[PDB]
Amino acid sequence: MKRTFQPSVLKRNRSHGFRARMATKNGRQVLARRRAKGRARLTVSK
Amino acid sequence: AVVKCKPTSPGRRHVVKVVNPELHKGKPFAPLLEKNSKSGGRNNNGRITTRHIGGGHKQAYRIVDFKRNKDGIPAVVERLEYDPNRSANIALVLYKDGERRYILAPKGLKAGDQIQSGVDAAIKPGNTLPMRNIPVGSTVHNVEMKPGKGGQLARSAGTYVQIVARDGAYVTLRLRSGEMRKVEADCRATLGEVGNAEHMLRVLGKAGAARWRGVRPTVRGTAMNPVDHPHGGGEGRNFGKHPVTPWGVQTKGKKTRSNKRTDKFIVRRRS
RNA sequence: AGGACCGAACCGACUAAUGUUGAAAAAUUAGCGGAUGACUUGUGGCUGGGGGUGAAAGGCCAAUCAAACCGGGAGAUAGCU
RNA sequence: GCUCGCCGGAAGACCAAGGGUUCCUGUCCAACGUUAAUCGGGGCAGGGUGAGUCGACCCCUAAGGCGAGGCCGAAAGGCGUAGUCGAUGGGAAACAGGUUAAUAUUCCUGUACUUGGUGUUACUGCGAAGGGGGGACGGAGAAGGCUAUGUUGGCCGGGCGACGGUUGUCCCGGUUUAAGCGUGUAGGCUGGUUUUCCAGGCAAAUCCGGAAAAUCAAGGCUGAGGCGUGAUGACGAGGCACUACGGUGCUGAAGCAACAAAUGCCCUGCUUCCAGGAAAAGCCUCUAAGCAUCAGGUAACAUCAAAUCGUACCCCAAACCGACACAGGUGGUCAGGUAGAGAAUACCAAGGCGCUUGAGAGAACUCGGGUGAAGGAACUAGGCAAAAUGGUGCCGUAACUUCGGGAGAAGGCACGCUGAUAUGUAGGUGAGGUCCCUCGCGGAUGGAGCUGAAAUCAGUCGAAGAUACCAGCUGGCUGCAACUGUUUAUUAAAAACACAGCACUGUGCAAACACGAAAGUGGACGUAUACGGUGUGACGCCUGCCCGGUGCCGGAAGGUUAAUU
RNA sequence: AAUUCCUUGUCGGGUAAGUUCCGACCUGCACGAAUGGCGUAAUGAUGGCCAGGCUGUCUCCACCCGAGACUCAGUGAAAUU
RNA sequence: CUUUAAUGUUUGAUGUUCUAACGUUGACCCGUAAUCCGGGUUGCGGACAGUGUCUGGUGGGUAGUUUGACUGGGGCGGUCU
Ligand SMILES: [Mg+2]
Ligand SMILES: [Mg+2]
Ligand SMILES: [Mg+2]
Ligand SMILES: [Mg+2]
Ligand SMILES: [Mg+2]
Ligand SMILES: [Mg+2]
Ligand SMILES: [Mg+2]
Ligand SMILES: [Mg+2]
Ligand SMILES: [Mg+2]
Ligand SMILES: [Mg+2]
Ligand SMILES: [Mg+2]
Ligand SMILES: [Mg+2]
Ligand SMILES: [Mg+2]
Ligand SMILES: [Mg+2]
Ligand SMILES: [Mg+2]
Ligand SMILES: [Mg+2]
Ligand SMILES: [Mg+2]
Ligand SMILES: [Mg+2]
Ligand SMILES: [Mg+2]
Ligand SMILES: [Mg+2]
Ligand SMILES: [Mg+2]
Ligand SMILES: [Mg+2]
Ligand SMILES: [Mg+2]
Ligand SMILES: [Mg+2]
Ligand SMILES: [Mg+2]
Ligand SMILES: [Mg+2]
Ligand SMILES: [Mg+2]
Ligand SMILES: [Mg+2]
Ligand SMILES: [Mg+2]
Ligand SMILES: [Mg+2]
Ligand SMILES: [Mg+2]
Ligand SMILES: [Mg+2]
Ligand SMILES: [Mg+2]
Ligand SMILES: [Mg+2]
Ligand SMILES: [Mg+2]
Ligand SMILES: [Mg+2]
Ligand SMILES: [Mg+2]
Ligand SMILES: [Mg+2]
Ligand SMILES: [Mg+2]
Ligand SMILES: [Mg+2]
Ligand SMILES: [Mg+2]
Ligand SMILES: [Mg+2]
Ligand SMILES: [Mg+2]
Ligand SMILES: [Mg+2]
Ligand SMILES: [Mg+2]
Ligand SMILES: [Mg+2]
Ligand SMILES: [Mg+2]
Ligand SMILES: [Mg+2]
Ligand SMILES: [Mg+2]
Ligand SMILES: [Mg+2]
Ligand SMILES: [Mg+2]
Ligand SMILES: [Mg+2]
Ligand SMILES: [Mg+2]
Ligand SMILES: [Mg+2]
Ligand SMILES: [Mg+2]
Ligand SMILES: [Mg+2]
Ligand SMILES: [Mg+2]
Ligand SMILES: [Mg+2]
Ligand SMILES: [Mg+2]
Ligand SMILES: [Mg+2]
Ligand SMILES: [Mg+2]
Ligand SMILES: [Mg+2]
Ligand SMILES: [Mg+2]
Ligand SMILES: [Mg+2]
Ligand SMILES: [Mg+2]
Ligand SMILES: [Mg+2]
Ligand SMILES: [Mg+2]
Ligand SMILES: [Mg+2]
Ligand SMILES: [Mg+2]
Ligand SMILES: [Mg+2]
Ligand SMILES: [Mg+2]
Ligand SMILES: [Mg+2]
Ligand SMILES: [Mg+2]
Ligand SMILES: [Mg+2]
Ligand SMILES: [Mg+2]
Ligand SMILES: [Mg+2]
Ligand SMILES: [Mg+2]
Ligand SMILES: [Mg+2]
Ligand SMILES: [Mg+2]
Ligand SMILES: [Mg+2]
Ligand SMILES: [Mg+2]
Ligand SMILES: [Mg+2]
Ligand SMILES: [Mg+2]
Ligand SMILES: [Mg+2]
Ligand SMILES: [Mg+2]
Ligand SMILES: [Mg+2]
Ligand SMILES: [Mg+2]
Ligand SMILES: [Mg+2]
Ligand SMILES: [Mg+2]
Ligand SMILES: [Mg+2]
Ligand SMILES: [Mg+2]
Ligand SMILES: [Mg+2]
Ligand SMILES: [Mg+2]
Ligand SMILES: [Mg+2]
Ligand SMILES: [Mg+2]
Ligand SMILES: [Mg+2]
Ligand SMILES: [Mg+2]
Ligand SMILES: [Mg+2]
Ligand SMILES: [Mg+2]
Ligand SMILES: [Mg+2]
Ligand SMILES: [Mg+2]
Ligand SMILES: [Mg+2]
Ligand SMILES: [Mg+2]
Ligand SMILES: [Mg+2]
Ligand SMILES: [Mg+2]
Ligand SMILES: [Mg+2]
Ligand SMILES: [Mg+2]
Ligand SMILES: [Mg+2]
Ligand SMILES: [Mg+2]
Ligand SMILES: [Mg+2]
Ligand SMILES: [Mg+2]
Ligand SMILES: [Mg+2]
Ligand SMILES: [Mg+2]
Ligand SMILES: [Mg+2]
Ligand SMILES: [Mg+2]
Ligand SMILES: [Mg+2]
Ligand SMILES: [Mg+2]
Ligand SMILES: [Mg+2]
Ligand SMILES: [Mg+2]
Ligand SMILES: [Mg+2]
Ligand SMILES: [Mg+2]
Ligand SMILES: [Mg+2]
Ligand SMILES: [Mg+2]
Ligand SMILES: [Mg+2]
Ligand SMILES: [Mg+2]
Ligand SMILES: [Mg+2]
Ligand SMILES: [Mg+2]
Ligand SMILES: [Mg+2]
Ligand SMILES: [Mg+2]
Ligand SMILES: [Mg+2]
Ligand SMILES: [Mg+2]
Ligand SMILES: [Mg+2]
Ligand SMILES: [Mg+2]
Ligand SMILES: [Mg+2]
Ligand SMILES: [Mg+2]
Ligand SMILES: [Mg+2]
Ligand SMILES: [Mg+2]
Ligand SMILES: [Mg+2]
Ligand SMILES: [Mg+2]
Ligand SMILES: [Mg+2]
Ligand SMILES: [Mg+2]
Ligand SMILES: [Mg+2]
Ligand SMILES: [Mg+2]
Ligand SMILES: [Mg+2]
Ligand SMILES: [Mg+2]
Ligand SMILES: [Mg+2]
Ligand SMILES: [Mg+2]
Ligand SMILES: [Mg+2]
Ligand SMILES: [Mg+2]
Ligand SMILES: [Mg+2]
Ligand SMILES: [Mg+2]
Ligand SMILES: [Mg+2]
Ligand SMILES: [Mg+2]
Ligand SMILES: [Mg+2]
Ligand SMILES: [Mg+2]
Ligand SMILES: [Mg+2]
Ligand SMILES: [Mg+2]
Ligand SMILES: [Mg+2]
Ligand SMILES: [Mg+2]
Ligand SMILES: [Mg+2]
Ligand SMILES: [Mg+2]
Ligand SMILES: [Mg+2]
Ligand SMILES: [Mg+2]
Ligand SMILES: [Mg+2]
Ligand SMILES: [Mg+2]
Ligand SMILES: [Mg+2]
Ligand SMILES: [Mg+2]
Ligand SMILES: [Mg+2]
Ligand SMILES: [Mg+2]
Ligand SMILES: [Mg+2]
Ligand SMILES: [Mg+2]
Ligand SMILES: [Mg+2]
Ligand SMILES: [Mg+2]
Ligand SMILES: [Mg+2]
Ligand SMILES: [Mg+2]
Ligand SMILES: [Mg+2]
Ligand SMILES: [Mg+2]
Ligand SMILES: [Mg+2]
Ligand SMILES: [Mg+2]
Ligand SMILES: [Mg+2]
Ligand SMILES: [Mg+2]
Ligand SMILES: [Mg+2]
Ligand SMILES: [Mg+2]
Ligand SMILES: [Mg+2]
Ligand SMILES: [Mg+2]
Ligand SMILES: [Mg+2]
Repeated sequence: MKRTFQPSVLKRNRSHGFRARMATKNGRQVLARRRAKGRARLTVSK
Repeated sequence: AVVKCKPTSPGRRHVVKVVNPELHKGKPFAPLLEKNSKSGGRNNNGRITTRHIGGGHKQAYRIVDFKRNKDGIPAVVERLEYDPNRSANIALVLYKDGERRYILAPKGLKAGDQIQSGVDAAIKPGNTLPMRNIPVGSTVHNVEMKPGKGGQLARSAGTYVQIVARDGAYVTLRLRSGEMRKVEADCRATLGEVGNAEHMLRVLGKAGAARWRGVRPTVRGTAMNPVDHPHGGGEGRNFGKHPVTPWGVQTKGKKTRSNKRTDKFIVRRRS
């Protein structure tokens, strides 16, 4: 049985990374919303 | 020529293929090749804009001379070659100054012939002339529409047009579709018909022989649901509708041409 | 030569039994089909919700589809329990 | 520690992705481990990852992404040129042995190779954001030459056997060695050299392309393997002494030939077929503006440099994806012996395991199997399940047919072991010896040794010789769909979808059509033998009557009819 | 007849016995010619029917070999109320 | 008053030629190292095509909705002042 989550670090950053959020107007509002809540880490960039 | 295949398998029973033993067997002339990747019928929005396109075999583009620019320098045909990008064959010519080019091969042209371009060219097949220098009533191919633009009519295998009249600054042409059109007399055309006339006498034979040419299966509208096609739906085989395209327009008899800035050059429709 | 034949890897899923608070939220066992092709597979890319893709089953779009998921209008409305 | 069992194309070994200290040592047993625990991938403390040559980084690009100006759009924004990123692809170089509790192509010993900077010396025309060559490319098939590897013999070391025999045609073990440097072989491709000229290669060119003579016919390119050296070295059974019994230090014999042989190498080869099979840089060559004693280029020697980051461990899994120490999933590489066509199957080697609750008993009943008197589908919706058939060689084989098929149709005969033909046959492979030789990785003759089917005749053992594993049940009539394929991931694989073939209709190119407020893009770098839509669905014989209704195509005497005025 | 209600129509074959099968008739409730008509070799994990071999499918069950169930020591659930 | 031929009458339309708005997904030059874009020269088309406002027809391509009650269950039939 093949499940839905098949990990890959390269495609994790290209999709949900920091520089991918900053590249669009709507992505920049994700970081603003998460800073307002007070999240310890913004993106998946670990 | 055109040869049947023995039925040693179910997929070979109905296969007919045309074979030309005069075609080159080696690799093409490298300095005249390019690259073209496949699109799948998808535009720059990523959506399918033309259906039933996809897959196939890899191909390379051959740069074919459709203008026949250089005049007064004779050429000689070296070899006839295969071309995956069109239904006609091509010929590699070497001019007397050392330049090589690709052109569409007309009928009856073989290795060792001589072709010519310009205004004082001879009237023999393969030569290209302005249509005011060609006698009325001759068969020509690779016909321009705007002077200096390049060949854009009668380009498939076995096709041609005929000059039926010359009335002023224009000439009247009878196209393969059967409709008569007026073009300027300063456009160029190549004498003769286009080779590979037996191209249409082949039978693909199997479902997978059309997949080698990048064609994907066609689903009939009647086999779909109402949400997919205007024809879909039913308990059994019901149609009860006027046939239409997947976007709701009449598909059987309705005319779709509408272009008012080019109608002055149409003499009569193809009927 | 072949969308040729038999048959392993590989890809499927026709029958029966077991299981059904399962070893497993779709499997195991014994048989079964294709197996040089319209084949199968690794990496990356593109198509975004009345929209996509579909050899067409209303199938699939993260165990969710006759209109995905998250947040908001919002304490929608409920002659009903 | 001695026995027993299991895997062995894996349940062994190694990489990638993914994980992140699970790695090694000392110590502890509360919690975790489906039981106990002195044990642990558990708790605590300490230790452990060494690179010019491996990978990344770096140079170059594919699909694609972003995009200065620009075009377009109420705003947000969309597309896109010059450019710039983007591997899954192209680009320089290291091998053997030894060592740690834990790393090693990284440390040590031996022997190597690459790309740059600087200096000296001897010669010389150098120069790009440009030109040319090269890099550079498909499927299938066949054969030859080899090697990795294995088997036997020779040699060397040890043995003479718990119960009849075993000094022999007996038993056990070993018989290993790299990169690099030199030679250029089986094979593959291609005629060579010199002059004169030129509408081409965005200008130039001595370079590529083209043309004309002369002259010689052998030149060049590429290429597995073998041999020599590397190597008087390393390794090596075993023996010798401690042992703090876990391991230490010393020496060390032989180290050859024959045959068989890859799916690996020559081979990016050769033959053939149509569906006609990436790009750019590194590399070689040519010049332009420029410099001319210079600066630059070539060669020899010397000397300097090669930074930074990863490196432990998990090896198809107890460490990754599945909530679990979960009978599931996970890309690539290696490939021993006997039997065998085989990577199937059976038993084994190297190596790794006995699956983290056990001890008894031997009721019904459930699960997985073995055998069964006489009958043989009487069972049941239905021969569902089970039983049966099953290999090779030869003989033989029906209706029908699109002449290929049907067909492995159906059916019959042989099959072990030993002896002889023949102290091992046909065939394969081929040493010393002889002769030539343009002497050498040669040619001719020759047969020693090694390997080795199949067949015939005679004998012989058993109830049975395709003895295990493995391994078609067959025939007759009929509906549907021509066939190979696709489909409801998770109750439907079918007569449903697709298909080759047929027909109608639209489309003259700024094509019709589709995605888009638009700009643009696909169709297509195509041009009526082409492209889109619709229906039918191989092939054979065919496809009849109706134009009132509803569509579509064309016509225009008349009625009525919008904004407007 | 993948189409036929009355219907298990009627006739012939096969069985001791045949609502299914095969060949016909024509009275086609309510076939019919590219939402194609009629045939058709080969092909099918396709629907129906009949034979040979083979059998625990059955008459009608019997014995045996293993894993649970049963007793002992350790750990230790669930639906429901 | 009608059936009429004709000069002169306010227009409505239908054609032909022109270049100067406008179109060019024809050719050449420049920005420029550029198949975008803009500027220049010229050929072709040309007041047509094309766009804006207003307006008659068509328009399940799309959207919002409606489709009664009684009833010896509901539907069919019948009824509703
Ligand atoms: Mg899942
Ligand atoms: Mg993530
Ligand atoms: Mg292509
Ligand atoms: Mg394209
Ligand atoms: Mg679309
Ligand atoms: Mg199409
Ligand atoms: Mg291509
Ligand atoms: Mg003119
Ligand atoms: Mg197709
Ligand atoms: Mg078709
Ligand atoms: Mg179709
Ligand atoms: Mg269709
Ligand atoms: Mg329908
Ligand atoms: Mg259907
Ligand atoms: Mg359907
Ligand atoms: Mg859609
Ligand atoms: Mg509809
Ligand atoms: Mg239907
Ligand atoms: Mg129907
Ligand atoms: Mg419609
Ligand atoms: Mg048009
Ligand atoms: Mg096949
Ligand atoms: Mg098979
Ligand atoms: Mg797999
Ligand atoms: Mg099923
Ligand atoms: Mg079964
Ligand atoms: Mg199975
Ligand atoms: Mg199989
Ligand atoms: Mg088959
Ligand atoms: Mg992927
Ligand atoms: Mg992918
Ligand atoms: Mg998308
Ligand atoms: Mg939308
Ligand atoms: Mg849909
Ligand atoms: Mg889902
Ligand atoms: Mg929706
Ligand atoms: Mg909705
Ligand atoms: Mg949809
Ligand atoms: Mg989710
Ligand atoms: Mg919501
Ligand atoms: Mg409100
Ligand atoms: Mg509420
Ligand atoms: Mg086994
Ligand atoms: Mg096996
Ligand atoms: Mg393993
Ligand atoms: Mg890894
Ligand atoms: Mg890692
Ligand atoms: Mg830890
Ligand atoms: Mg450990
Ligand atoms: Mg420990
Ligand atoms: Mg205790
Ligand atoms: Mg415990
Ligand atoms: Mg202990
Ligand atoms: Mg520990
Ligand atoms: Mg440390
Ligand atoms: Mg190194
Ligand atoms: Mg380093
Ligand atoms: Mg380094
Ligand atoms: Mg390297
Ligand atoms: Mg790009
Ligand atoms: Mg901008
Ligand atoms: Mg926009
Ligand atoms: Mg962009
Ligand atoms: Mg780059
Ligand atoms: Mg790479
Ligand atoms: Mg690479
Ligand atoms: Mg390549
Ligand atoms: Mg590389
Ligand atoms: Mg280790
Ligand atoms: Mg190291
Ligand atoms: Mg190590
Ligand atoms: Mg090393
Ligand atoms: Mg120097
Ligand atoms: Mg170049
Ligand atoms: Mg080839
Ligand atoms: Mg190949
Ligand atoms: Mg060898
Ligand atoms: Mg060797
Ligand atoms: Mg060996
Ligand atoms: Mg062997
Ligand atoms: Mg050996
Ligand atoms: Mg041997
Ligand atoms: Mg001895
Ligand atoms: Mg001895
Ligand atoms: Mg003895
Ligand atoms: Mg004795
Ligand atoms: Mg090396
Ligand atoms: Mg040779
Ligand atoms: Mg030359
Ligand atoms: Mg031998
Ligand atoms: Mg490493
Ligand atoms: Mg390691
Ligand atoms: Mg690993
Ligand atoms: Mg494995
Ligand atoms: Mg596994
Ligand atoms: Mg557990
Ligand atoms: Mg366990
Ligand atoms: Mg596991
Ligand atoms: Mg093996
Ligand atoms: Mg083996
Ligand atoms: Mg073997
Ligand atoms: Mg054998
Ligand atoms: Mg066998
Ligand atoms: Mg063998
Ligand atoms: Mg075993
Ligand atoms: Mg062992
Ligand atoms: Mg029992
Ligand atoms: Mg019996
Ligand atoms: Mg009996
Ligand atoms: Mg019998
Ligand atoms: Mg019965
Ligand atoms: Mg009965
Ligand atoms: Mg059965
Ligand atoms: Mg059986
Ligand atoms: Mg039995
Ligand atoms: Mg018969
Ligand atoms: Mg036979
Ligand atoms: Mg038969
Ligand atoms: Mg005998
Ligand atoms: Mg014998
Ligand atoms: Mg011989
Ligand atoms: Mg005999
Ligand atoms: Mg005999
Ligand atoms: Mg006997
Ligand atoms: Mg067998
Ligand atoms: Mg067999
Ligand atoms: Mg028979
Ligand atoms: Mg019949
Ligand atoms: Mg029937
Ligand atoms: Mg079928
Ligand atoms: Mg099939
Ligand atoms: Mg499937
Ligand atoms: Mg299903
Ligand atoms: Mg099936
Ligand atoms: Mg279907
Ligand atoms: Mg077709
Ligand atoms: Mg739009
Ligand atoms: Mg817009
Ligand atoms: Mg285009
Ligand atoms: Mg194009
Ligand atoms: Mg149909
Ligand atoms: Mg047909
Ligand atoms: Mg008709
Ligand atoms: Mg009509
Ligand atoms: Mg009419
Ligand atoms: Mg009429
Ligand atoms: Mg008619
Ligand atoms: Mg009309
Ligand atoms: Mg009878
Ligand atoms: Mg029956
Ligand atoms: Mg009849
Ligand atoms: Mg019908
Ligand atoms: Mg009818
Ligand atoms: Mg019809
Ligand atoms: Mg049909
Ligand atoms: Mg037909
Ligand atoms: Mg029929
Ligand atoms: Mg038919
Ligand atoms: Mg059949
Ligand atoms: Mg059948
Ligand atoms: Mg059947
Ligand atoms: Mg059935
Ligand atoms: Mg029977
Ligand atoms: Mg019974
Ligand atoms: Mg027992
Ligand atoms: Mg028992
Ligand atoms: Mg119990
Ligand atoms: Mg008790
Ligand atoms: Mg107990
Ligand atoms: Mg409870
Ligand atoms: Mg005009
Ligand atoms: Mg004019
Ligand atoms: Mg203009
Ligand atoms: Mg112009
Ligand atoms: Mg103009
Ligand atoms: Mg311009
Ligand atoms: Mg004009
Ligand atoms: Mg115009
Ligand atoms: Mg207008
Ligand atoms: Mg509708
Ligand atoms: Mg409507
Ligand atoms: Mg409609
Ligand atoms: Mg509606
Ligand atoms: Mg509403
Ligand atoms: Mg009511
Ligand atoms: Mg009642």
